Formats: sequence, structure tokens, C-alpha cells
Amino acid sequence: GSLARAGKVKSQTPKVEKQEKPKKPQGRAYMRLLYTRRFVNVTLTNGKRKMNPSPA
Amino acid sequence: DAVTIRTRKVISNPLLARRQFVIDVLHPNRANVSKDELREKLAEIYKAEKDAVSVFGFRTQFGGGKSTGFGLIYQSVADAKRFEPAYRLVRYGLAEKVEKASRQQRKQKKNRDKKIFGTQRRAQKRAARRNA
Amino acid sequence: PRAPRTYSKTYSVPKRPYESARLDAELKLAGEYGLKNKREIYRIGFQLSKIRRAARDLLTRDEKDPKRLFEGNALIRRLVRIGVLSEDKMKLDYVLALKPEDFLERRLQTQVFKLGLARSIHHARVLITQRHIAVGKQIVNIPSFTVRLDSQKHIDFAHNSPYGGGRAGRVKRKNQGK
Amino acid sequence: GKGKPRGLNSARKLRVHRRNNRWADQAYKARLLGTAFKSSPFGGSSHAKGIVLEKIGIESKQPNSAIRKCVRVQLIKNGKKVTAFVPNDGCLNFVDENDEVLLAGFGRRGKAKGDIPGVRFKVVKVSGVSLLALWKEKKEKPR
RNA sequence: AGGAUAGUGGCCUACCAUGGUUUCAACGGGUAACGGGGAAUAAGGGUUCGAUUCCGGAGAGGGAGCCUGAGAAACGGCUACCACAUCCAAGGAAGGCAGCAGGCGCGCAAAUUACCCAAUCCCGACACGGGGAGGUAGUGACAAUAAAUAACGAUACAGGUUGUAAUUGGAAUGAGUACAAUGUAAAUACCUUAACGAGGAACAAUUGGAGGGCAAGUCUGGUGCCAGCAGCCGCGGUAAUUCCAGCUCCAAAAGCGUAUAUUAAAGUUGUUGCAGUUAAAAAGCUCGUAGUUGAACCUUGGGCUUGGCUGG
Repeated sequence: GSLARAGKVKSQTPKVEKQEKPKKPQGRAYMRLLYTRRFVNVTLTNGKRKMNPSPA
Repeated sequence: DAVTIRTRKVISNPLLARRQFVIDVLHPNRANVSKDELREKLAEIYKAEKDAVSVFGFRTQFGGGKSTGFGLIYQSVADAKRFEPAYRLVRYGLAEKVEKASRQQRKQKKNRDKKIFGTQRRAQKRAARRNA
Repeated sequence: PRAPRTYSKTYSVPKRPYESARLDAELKLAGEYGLKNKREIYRIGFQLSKIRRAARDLLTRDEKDPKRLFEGNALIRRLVRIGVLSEDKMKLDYVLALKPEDFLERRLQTQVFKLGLARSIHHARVLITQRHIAVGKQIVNIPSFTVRLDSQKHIDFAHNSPYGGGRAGRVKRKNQGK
Repeated sequence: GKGKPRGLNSARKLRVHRRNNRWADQAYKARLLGTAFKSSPFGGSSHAKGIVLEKIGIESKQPNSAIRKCVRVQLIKNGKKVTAFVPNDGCLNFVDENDEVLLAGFGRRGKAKGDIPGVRFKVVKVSGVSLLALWKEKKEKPR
């Protein structure tokens, strides 16, 4: 085998710059964000819970 | 601001001619009370000589407003000079700091001197003779 | 050289890292006590593990065993003092029935919120860590400070705190004088 | 009677029997015979620094079809010549001939991993700089 | 029997006997072996480790021999050789960091040529001197403890008397910066505390992962068995839930991943507690020594008096 095709896909991948987003809460405040979301405003669709619903 | 001192754990020690106790300092609305001022305050309360009062080891409790330490009073200023440690006398202005070079300079002197027998004058005199 | 200074660990992680029953239950426990991270649940679980373990060995011994009798009351007395164990359950059998919710009930953050000094459980920690709660005449900024019964009635703001008759804080002086 | 002695005075027979039979356990045998100390290229260690003699790409095993890109490394401590893989996308170029590379295992305890035939090591650093940081451009190679 | 020793003893000498150890493992080899107290993990039983804060031993490059001294076969004592090594005027002389700091090498792998006798103690002719012993500071993500990165409102949509998602605010504080005071041998730091110090409160948390195990996508764009990923099973051959990026989400968090060894998981070393007809494994079959293990059987029943503690 040759070494010619090294690093092909990473080279020709179009570059996307990460969008600037407001910082999430850290630590205890993030710990609050995880509690209120899955145990106060339940998102179940009559018993149907998917954690990261893809757009569908 | 209302600096009140409490002395507990008092033991009289005539063996060294001093009385020792644990000092509780109540200084609300105050950062902390210096060692010198508590000497005037404690000496006036006990009507003793200020220069015969030694206070050290102060640590402030959490949140401030209260300090604890250890107190020493001697039957005379002469007694304080005789038995108190030298550095404490420097702190209180009762004595001067003895002047000496750093530990490195003293140590290298002693080793250099050990290479010489007899008086230092004789060795250099022979050394002066040798090179001349 | 100098004698070594003893120290020991206070928490332990579970052997199984991902268990949805345990993952959500801890959040149910941590979320409404406002605990910053799961390690504080670990610390309570670790301490409760050896309190149960200590009582287990005594319970295996005979009744009227001097070691069971001496250590039985001392361990129970230490729990009745902190309010975790009810005064009527001095049997060394209700000790095993203890649950991590009781220990989290005696935390300073828990008690400060439950005494009305804070709006929420989350308001209790920020109020505590900012040096405002004083137990008796001593200021405490440790949220995990367990409360003894004789100190439960003495939980209040610091006398020098801006919320309880102290001086105006940093933001107040910068704004009220400009 | 389960085949093993049960007498109260049979402690020597029981201790001897187990001691002989532990040599059938592969983990125990490697520890006492000291195979890793004598024959393993790392000499029983965890990591090992070496010198890259050349760069070679190796066909993957079946059923996969690819060419795995490794390097041939000569070791400093014991003079052995081994093959070390380069796990990432496109840092075959960051590693050069006659270069200093720190190696490690595949986690399979001296055995071959995955579809890569005859290779037991991976490159952790090159020229003192972590390859993971180089791939993420957290650092650049010192040259 | 003598010599030598501080003294017993083949410790050494003379003469005499043939003894002494061993399958209950002698002798020999290896040890990536100083021993123990202990450490890690452990339902219990166990397994691995113990150079290393204490105790005991040994060594001061490798041997060997000695002086002084109560005490040394001493090395910050000497002599000789060997291996190195320094100055040299070529005649000579002086060496021993496995002491503190530091330098090279070896490496996967490990700190400042800092301050001080004030604390602990030691030594001396000794209240006073000395002590890299020791203590203090520096580097320190070896580990361990506690513990910030926000809390509370109103407008308003959504929502079932209150939990939120945005734009609208006022208060609180220490990270930091610092008079000062303590702290300290002198300092630094901690602790206290004038003053400054929080809206994008940019004073912005990271490490990994999202097919299963195992928690979180059948989203978007890139290539097309190539790149590569994948501890294992496999993913990739043109709509890839598995590669490279974005978005989103998950686990822990000032920590998270990787490598190697070990422990549990392992009832896959099994004494507790394995398996042996067919998955590995009953010696072809008897004899037989040590070893291990070995039938039953010898004052029981009765009678009386009394003490203690358990529930009454």
C-alpha cells in the first residue's frame, strides 16, 4: 500500500465556524437546568419521551 | 470600638517570675487589635509595666470580631528582658536586633579559617613572606 | 521525618456508571436540594454506608453485649443530636431504616430555606456562601454544615450582614452615593 | 468425595496442589516467569520512546478493505524494532523519519487490535508534542 | 586438650571417631527479593504490594587491613590494589553527594545551587556555641478535604392557586486588587479588614461520548471499502443513527481521557467454592512406601440442699 491518500477527507471537508452562543450556566445553575427541565415541564407525548428529538 | 479582653487558663509561675494566661479578644467592628495596643490595655487593667507584658500567637476566628492569644506579664521590666526570647524584645522595642551576616557567610568563614593553624596574623605573615 | 498526617476519602462512585433508574433518582434528589454535583450525594451515600455498616456488626452481636451496648447508644446519641434519628427510634434497628433524604434534611442550605430565611433552596446556598448566615455568634459559609438540634433555633443572618442590620453592601454604596 | 483431600492434617497437600495448578493460568504465569520483562518490546513498561526508521502503510484484515498507516520504530531502551500505529485523521505527515515518538499499547495486553495485522503499538506523541493536540492544532510541531 | 576472644562455641590448632542435612523438599538455581509494622482491593474467605515518614539490618565505587576510642573493621578516619577522576613547573599532591541544593547520563518516569536555629531535639568545658538533623519558604493537578462560575423579582407570552421560556431591573458577594494589623527568627501565605473590584455579571468549564454493551440523534453538509473510526461485535462499496464538520443532547466536573500493572467482576485457580461419559481433563491395570484417613466399646442415671439471672 501507498501513503498517498493520507488525510483526504479532513482536507476536503468544507470548514464551518462554530456559531457564537450565550454561555450555558455552570455547575449548580446547570444542575438546576437539568432538574427543572426533565422533572417540572415534562415533555412526554402521553408516555413518549425522547431525550434529543431530531426534527421530525 | 469596645475592645474587651478576657483572660482564661491563668497559671501563676514564680519559677520564672511571670504569670501566663490565654487572652480572648473581643473587638467587634474592628479588623484586629495590634499586639502593642493590647499591651497598654492589659498593663493598665492589671496596673503592670507595659514593657513587662508580652503577647503573641494571635489568630482571628472565622467571620472576624473575635481574637484569641497568649499573654505574659513579668514582675519587672528587668525580668521581661532576662527571660523573654530575643526576637520578642526586638518586636516590643525593648532591645535591638543583633547584626550578623547571612548563614552562608558565617559557614564559609569557619571552613576557610579551619585551613589555618595558629593565629591568623602568623599565617598571612608567612603568606606575605612566601609570595615576596 | 515528621509523622504522616492521616486522611481518608469521603465519597465513592457507583460501579455501574450509566443506570437510568439511578441517574434520574439522583437528579430527583439533587435537583430539589439544589446540590451542585453528584459527589455530594456520593458523600451522603458513603457516610450512610458506614453508619449502616457499623450498626450491622453490633446487631450481629448478642443482646447485653458490652460492645454493642456501649457503641449502640453512642452512635444513636450522635444521630439523635443531629436530628436525623427521631427520639423515639432509639433501637439500632431504625438506624438501618435511615435514608439519604434525612441527612440532606439537616444541611444548613436545607434548614435556611425551610426556616424562611431564603426564597428557594437555590437562594439558600448563594446567601450562605456570601457570608450572611451566622449560627449563634459564628459566621458559617459551608452549605454542608450539618445542624445540631441545639443550634437549629439559632440559625439567622449575621449581625454585620446587610440583610440583618449590618453595613450597606458593595453595590448599595456604589449606587446610593453616585 | 470431590476428589480433593478433606483431612484436618492435609494442609500441605492442598497448598501444594493449588500452587502447581496456578501455572495453568496465563496471567499468573506471565507474572512469575517474567515474560514481559524478558521478551516484551517495552520491557514490561507502559510507554516507550523510540526512533522512526520509516513510514509504512499496512493492509487491513478481512472483511474490511483499507490500508492502515503505521510507522516502524526502533526503541532506545532495548534496541528492538516494532511497528506503531498513528490513530487519527491525517497526521501521517506530522510524524517524520528519524523522529522521536512516544508509544503505548492498544489496550489489548500485547495482542493485536481490530483489523490491523501484526501491530501492537500506537503513537502518543511526536517530537515531544501530543498528536491529539497537533490534530486539533492546539500546538505545532517543534522543528 | 589447648590457643584466641569481652566471653560460650570447630571461632582456630593437635589428636581421635564417622558423623551431620534430606521427598515433612536437603543441596542447587531465579528473584524485574532488604525484612516487619503496614498499603490497595475486598460479604466472608482471600489476592497483589510493602525502595519509601516507625523499628531492625546492610552499604558508602569494588574488595581487604587497621589506629584512636567504652563503643568503629567508621569511609563528610587512614593505608594498599583495582576502576575512574583533578592540579601539576613532569619532581609530585590531593579524591569519594547512597548527606542538602545543584550538573550530565539513563530514561515513560520525579523540586530551589532559597531563608533560619525562633519551634523538636541532639552534641560540648555548656543558660551563652554549633547543627542542609530539623524547621520555613519556592516548584507541586502524587494524592486527599472543603468549595465560586450566579440568586431574586416585574412586562409578557405558554402552561397547569405557581415551574419555566425572552427583555427589564435593583440588591449580594469573593476570585482579584490593597492600605493596616495579626501571622513570622525575618518574611510569604492563611484569617481579619479601610478603598477599589460583576451584564455578554468576556471575571465566558473542561474532558469525553451519542449503534449495542452504556447515557445521549435513524438531524444537516462533506467523501464514497478511500479516508478513516471501532477495547469487542462491526460502520464506510453515493439519503453512513458508527468517519470528518455544524446543530442538538448525554456522564462527571475542576476535573475528565489514554497507557501499563494489580484488585474486584473470577464459583475463569474453587479451603470456603470449580470441572473431568460426550465441551479441557479418570493414570491400560494391579501391587506398594511415605502422606492422608480409619468400626463400636470404659460414670450413665437417680436423690437431696443452695446461689446467681430471665419474664413476671
